[PDB]
Amino acid sequence: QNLNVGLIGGGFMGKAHSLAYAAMPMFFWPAPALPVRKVIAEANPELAAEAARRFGFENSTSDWRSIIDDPDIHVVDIATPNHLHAEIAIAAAEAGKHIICEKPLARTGEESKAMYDAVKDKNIVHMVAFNYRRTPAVALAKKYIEEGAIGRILSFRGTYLQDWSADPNSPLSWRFQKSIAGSGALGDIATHVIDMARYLVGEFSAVNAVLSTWIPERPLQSKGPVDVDDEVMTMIRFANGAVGSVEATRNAHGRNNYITFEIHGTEGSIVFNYERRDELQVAFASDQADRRGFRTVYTGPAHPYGEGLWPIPALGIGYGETKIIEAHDFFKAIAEGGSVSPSFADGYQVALIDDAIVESAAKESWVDVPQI
Amino acid sequence: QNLNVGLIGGGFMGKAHSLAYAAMPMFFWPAPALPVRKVIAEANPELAAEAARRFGFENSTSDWRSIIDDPDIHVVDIATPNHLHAEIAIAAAEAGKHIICEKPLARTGEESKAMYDAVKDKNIVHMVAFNYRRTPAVALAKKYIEEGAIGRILSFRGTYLQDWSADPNSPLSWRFQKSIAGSGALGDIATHVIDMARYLVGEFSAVNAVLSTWIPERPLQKGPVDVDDEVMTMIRFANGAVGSVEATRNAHGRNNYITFEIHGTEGSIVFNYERRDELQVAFASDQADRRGFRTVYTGPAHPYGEGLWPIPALGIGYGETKIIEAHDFFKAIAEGGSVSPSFADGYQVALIDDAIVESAAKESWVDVPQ
Amino acid sequence: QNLNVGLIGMGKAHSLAYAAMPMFFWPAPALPVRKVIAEANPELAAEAARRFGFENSTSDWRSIIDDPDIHVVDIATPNHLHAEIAIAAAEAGKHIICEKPLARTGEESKAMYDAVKDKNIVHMVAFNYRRTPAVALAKKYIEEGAIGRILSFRGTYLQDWSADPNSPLSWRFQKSIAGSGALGDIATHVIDMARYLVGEFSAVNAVLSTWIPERPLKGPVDVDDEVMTMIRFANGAVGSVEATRNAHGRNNYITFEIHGTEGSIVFNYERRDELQVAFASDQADRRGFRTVYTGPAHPYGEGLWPIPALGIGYGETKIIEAHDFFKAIAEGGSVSPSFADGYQVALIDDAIVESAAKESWVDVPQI
Amino acid sequence: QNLNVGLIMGKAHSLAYAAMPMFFWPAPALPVRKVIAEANPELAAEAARRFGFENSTSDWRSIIDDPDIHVVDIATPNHLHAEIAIAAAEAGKHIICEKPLARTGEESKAMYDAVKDKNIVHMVAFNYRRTPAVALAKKYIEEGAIGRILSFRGTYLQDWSADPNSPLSWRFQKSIAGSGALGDIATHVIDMARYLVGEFSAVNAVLSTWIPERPLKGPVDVDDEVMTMIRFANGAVGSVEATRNAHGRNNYITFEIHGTEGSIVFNYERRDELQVAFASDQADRRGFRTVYTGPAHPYGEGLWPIPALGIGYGETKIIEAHDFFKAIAEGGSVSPSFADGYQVALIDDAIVESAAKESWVDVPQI
Ligand SMILES: O[C@@H]1[C@@H](O)[C@@H]2OC[C@@H](O2)[C@H]1O
Ligand SMILES: O[C@@H]1[C@@H](O)[C@@H]2OC[C@@H](O2)[C@H]1O
Repeated sequence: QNLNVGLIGGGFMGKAHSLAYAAMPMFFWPAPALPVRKVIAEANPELAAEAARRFGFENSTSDWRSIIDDPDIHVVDIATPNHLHAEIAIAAAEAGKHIICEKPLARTGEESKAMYDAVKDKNIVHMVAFNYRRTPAVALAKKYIEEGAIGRILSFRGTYLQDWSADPNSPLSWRFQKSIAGSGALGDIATHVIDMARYLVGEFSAVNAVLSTWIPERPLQSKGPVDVDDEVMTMIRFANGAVGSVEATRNAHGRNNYITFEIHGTEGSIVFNYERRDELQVAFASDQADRRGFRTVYTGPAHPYGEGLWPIPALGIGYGETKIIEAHDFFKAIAEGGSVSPSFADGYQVALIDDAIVESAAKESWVDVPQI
Repeated sequence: QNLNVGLIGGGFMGKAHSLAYAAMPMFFWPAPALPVRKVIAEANPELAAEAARRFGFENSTSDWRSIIDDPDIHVVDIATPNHLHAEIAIAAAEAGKHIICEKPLARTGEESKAMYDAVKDKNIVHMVAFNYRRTPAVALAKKYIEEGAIGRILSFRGTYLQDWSADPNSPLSWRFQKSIAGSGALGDIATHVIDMARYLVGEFSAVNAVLSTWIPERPLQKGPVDVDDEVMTMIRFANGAVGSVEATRNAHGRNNYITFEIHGTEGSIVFNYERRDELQVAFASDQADRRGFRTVYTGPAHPYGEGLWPIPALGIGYGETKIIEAHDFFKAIAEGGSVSPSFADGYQVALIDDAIVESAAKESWVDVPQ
Repeated sequence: QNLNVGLIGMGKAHSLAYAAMPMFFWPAPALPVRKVIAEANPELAAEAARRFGFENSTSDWRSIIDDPDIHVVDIATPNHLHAEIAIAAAEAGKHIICEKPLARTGEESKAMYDAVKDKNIVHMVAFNYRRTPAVALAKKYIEEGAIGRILSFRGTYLQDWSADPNSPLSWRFQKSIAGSGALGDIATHVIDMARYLVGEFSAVNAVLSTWIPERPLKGPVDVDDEVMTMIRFANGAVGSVEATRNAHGRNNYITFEIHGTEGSIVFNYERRDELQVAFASDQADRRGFRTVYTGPAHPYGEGLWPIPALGIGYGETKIIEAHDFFKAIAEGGSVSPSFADGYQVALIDDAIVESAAKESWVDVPQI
Repeated sequence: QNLNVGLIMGKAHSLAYAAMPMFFWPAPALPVRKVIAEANPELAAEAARRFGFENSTSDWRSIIDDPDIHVVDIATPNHLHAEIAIAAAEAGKHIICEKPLARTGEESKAMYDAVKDKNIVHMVAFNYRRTPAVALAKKYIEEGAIGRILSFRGTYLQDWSADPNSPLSWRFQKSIAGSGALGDIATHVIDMARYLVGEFSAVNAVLSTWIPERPLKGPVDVDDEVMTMIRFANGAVGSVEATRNAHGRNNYITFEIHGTEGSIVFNYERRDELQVAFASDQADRRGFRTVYTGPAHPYGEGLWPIPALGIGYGETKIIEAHDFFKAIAEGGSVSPSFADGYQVALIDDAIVESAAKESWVDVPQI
């Protein structure tokens, strides 16, 4: 089963998605379906054609509407900035195409809602690309939790710390522009952590939060106001009684892609650091008193997704393997006419949480999360 | 000069203090003053004798009033549970004695006030035992900060995570009893973190917190647990910086996990007490291609180095923190100067705690009673 | 622009490079074509072709040399067949990459060197790990004198995948086919790192070992499980290297620790995104190993991920290979870890074998 | 009872005596800082008040000749190691003795001979091997928990003498010290190997020196860095390496031990941690466990009530002391004994020769 993909957007993500479509069958064999890089769309025809040569798409187009309207495209992948996710995804749904959309699902909850509405009664597979939950080490922690190996979860600390724009001479790209992005650190990076909280712990009841802009204007390369958050911190109460906290910032010198978490359970703990993604740290309370401690577990054949990755632990998981796994699960769901997680349902829930964080920060009070 | 010490209590903080006295001048020489282990109080006379023999005091007693009524006693050291801090220090105050008291200062901010009031206007050195601040790494952090080497502080994340009581069959000690501890994690370990925040970032403007009790009853020596196992709080600092503090007793694999991460405009600092000897600092001024966290091991080139070990990583333990603390306490007495942190700092911490509890109850931002 | 490839054969790793090389490094030196692939029979070879996405397949590997429309040959066979395929491919004027170790022995390897040394072809051995961005950064550091002149060296490669005696007796455990054990399999990658970072070897003295005598199919192992050699370098530096298969808790632990006159470097491939660099010129109160995450600012970083610690995996390593290999071809220059390097290493292996025989130091036929 | 000590780096030992009973209690024997010696009567008096001795002296002889004292403790450079040890032994004095035991094994012989026939409680200060983490390794091993030992790596990397303008102290002078790194530091690793595996049967090494002249500028005549391989008497193979010219390493005493059914790793820059990987872990959760030392672990009965409250150099020597004073008050032996001390010295000479010619060299195994 060969599926033609139409990739919309050929920036950093275009390359990550193309990589996965190229590589995924080499990894997961026999593959549930073969990706075909059939057509890539970009802002103008020279870029489109150049992106296609670079990523190995057969065709190219200056209009994505060309892809939605082409009946032999089975999969629309949306790798555009956050302002185009909804319009393209709703056209794709109406055209009955299977859809993977990059995060955040959209700019607001209300806009994420329409995308969900347009998809939820169709007979298509819809996905949002929170690829980090498919880091093997994160699946491994999920396995540990679900098999009861750390007891009931008490507590969750999560972070996403970067510094790529800590320098205020960094320009005012779309990530800093509210009307395109919807939010700053919150939508761009905190959403990956929120998804991990949801996957590993469970649903959010309420949030109580603080948003900070540290660099309120930047040069307009290619002096503009930064009307989004640079940093977010929020306390969380979970439906299942767990408590927790998330912190994300663009302004943490010495932190590059420091997605982490620490889960405290009644019978153990789990710690994850994406800058060292090959590793999961786990402490079992049932260890013998003189050999109790976090053990560092390197992922490989023995761990979730091991079958289709590298032959020994620590041969090296990179960004690209997270996207290969994602694609595997997506195309598997299509091949077997099932659903995948996280879906637009998961996407819309994250957008509601985000809105509840913004709300909470304006009112400076606990705000209950709407549960879809 | 030979200052005589009246130690009240010889428990888990029995050998800690007594080591400090015994060893301080060995380390920092010439010494400001020689601590003399004069007398130690415990609850019963046999217990006290046992203690004095062990901790190498000259004398002992069962009544702590004895100590405060002796005019030979230059220094009182309070290492009792939290229910007796106040009454002893207020008495010791009147007796004109120098005081060092364990944390938390008292069970509440009302009880802490008294103690503060009782030393305010008296001409005596008063110290509260937030010893972890005097880990060299944390002094080295203070150094970089106030040097301006990491710029203006944006953010503070601090933790004190433990697991000694994570097992529910762990018995109901005083630390789990509200009326004698005052509070749980908040008092017993959060207070260490709060102080480091006050020390490295500055004063608390306001807090918004959650307290949690996971194991609500424990076997007796079963009885209820009417205190804090875990505390989560966000913070507004008086200086614009934001941050958060998190402490627990129910974190499997966390033993003495006092950490912080500070984010400045020009750099970052990371500390982990489970590896005391190290401080992580990351400078923006580094060349693009050799920029990241540098792991500095502490020794002669760092604060308090001159009177610790001759090379970095020969190793800093719990005892050294107490040695450095003693030195600074006695150097203050010797100079008729003063010391940080004092009962003013302890009182402040007790207000932050009260505001935290008040916050958790109201599920609201509370302004810290400055 | 379009070089046709003929892979013959962990053949996914190579196929990923060819698929993915132009996505990363763009403009591409030359667009690779997965044209043909050979395996031990035509069904497996047709399986391989569907999985790894080659246009065409064969069970007879001579076919691919015999084809003139090929350009590149990629030898991912076990260790007994490198030279046969290498020599044959050389005579056909074929651009070549071959896996490590170059062959079972130095002599076997000598052939391969001569076959190519004369010809008009880019030739390469598959020391991919040296193209880990962190290791390439550690070069940038050493070559600008930033660590001064190199004194000492401690490379390792500790694995544990056959530390169970019940792990079966595959080909990597037969001198017949593997040549050596840990020495040729993995120690070979560290020896190349030594050469690329400090310099040429001068003499070595070694204790080969075997902890697993028999493994199931129950037959004998007739190769080294573990090797430590001591080293004197041409430049005057000192060093030691220790590669094993029997270190429980070690998976793909490729360590090095260089000591220079103005600094140090440590590397751990298990955390390959990091290099640790300690500079003596650091203010004395803020001096120590600093942890550098590789990214755009560092070597090969312009055509990898847009931010550090987004993650480098085994694959990007091989991607950078395919980039430099094809870069050599499309220009006409030459790629470093060549058969020369393969041959030199094979000799170091021979020396090391000798050393553990003669319980003494053994100079190294520098070439 | 009160075992009066005579203390001929000096603040570490004094700390031990002062502190050791409040740690381990009921204590085995309450030490007395009774006499301290040193270069001259000024330094001695100064040192005596600092480290809280009852008396001082400028002649070490006087301490031997004083039959009120119970214990000698040598803390001088290597040149003065021998002529004190014998005298103290003849005098029938209990002994501790800063490593290395002597500038040469030649000399060390006498020191063992002098002791062993009389039933002295006698020791050499290999303090690191009583870091609780290393004790926990011994316990793991002894228990079989990592099965049989196969291989061994050990290190001592330092950088204090890594700037050439660093002064020509007594550790770069052959006649005084005897060995540089080999005997100043590499000796500690040797002791660990000997303790966690077994005896050395043969050795090969390379000595190296990177800074020949220093300010005092005189000439440096000793080994800056030493690299050696090992064959253990039980089959195991090994490596030992130490240097003074390793920028970024401060006090980096380390080992990695591969067992049949596990591995153990130690980094003294983080003494509180032992890293153990048990092969018997389930396959989806297998790897190095970082264990923080506390009550559950060895020596934990008399240290801090919580793991990671923190172990420093001092605690190391408080254990060294309580073992010794435990060995006097019950009368048995103590490892590492002068025996252990001499073996190390022999091992050290083998290494000297090993490097000398460039071939392997058996270890005269006592
Ligand atoms: O999702 C992406 C992350 O992997 C990383 O963080 C910033 C940018 O790159 C973000 O859009
Ligand atoms: O034995 C001592 C070591 O613990 C340490 O390293 C140098 C010096 O201090 C040495 O004499």
